[PDB]
Amino acid sequence: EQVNQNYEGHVDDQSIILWEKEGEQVRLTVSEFRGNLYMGIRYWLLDINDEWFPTKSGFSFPYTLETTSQLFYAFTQILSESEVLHEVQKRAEELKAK
Amino acid sequence: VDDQSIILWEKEGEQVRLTVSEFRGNLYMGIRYWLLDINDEWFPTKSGFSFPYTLETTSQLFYAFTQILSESEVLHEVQKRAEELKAK
Repeated sequence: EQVNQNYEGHVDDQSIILWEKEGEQVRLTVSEFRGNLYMGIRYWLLDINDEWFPTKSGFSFPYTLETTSQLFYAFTQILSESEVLHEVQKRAEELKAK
Repeated sequence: VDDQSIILWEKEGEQVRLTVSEFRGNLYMGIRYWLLDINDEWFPTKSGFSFPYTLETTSQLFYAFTQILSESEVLHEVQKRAEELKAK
């Protein structure tokens, strides 16, 4: 149960693109390290041939029922208070197929 | 004003916070590791990410997060626990 300040020693089990900034790319990542799962953002970087290379840069924290349930709660709460949750969920289901 | 800060995870001297903050009359959402300095002042480390708080960015994140939970086969269980957290 800990926060990681990089991805040294981690192996990805899932990776989903979020977005990019001049060829630094942000992927939502589930990784395994030291017997435990973590969720976070791993950075992929462009080479000069315009291919994406996974790096060891990013951060993560534990991926458990507790942390995932707290994030789902906190994130949907912030969206509700902003009064946009329904539109965000519709757009997210759109993003699925996509 | 529209600021939010909710703790996602913590131990003594460490927290991961989900935040919305107002910068240049514009709103940004982030998930970020915060630490204590030698004076027990909280500071936001570089171990985090921040993005414009917009429909496009939040929807992307909601979709991706929901996919990972589905692949892990725990979406329903998380949904149920999050509902329970609403009460408390």
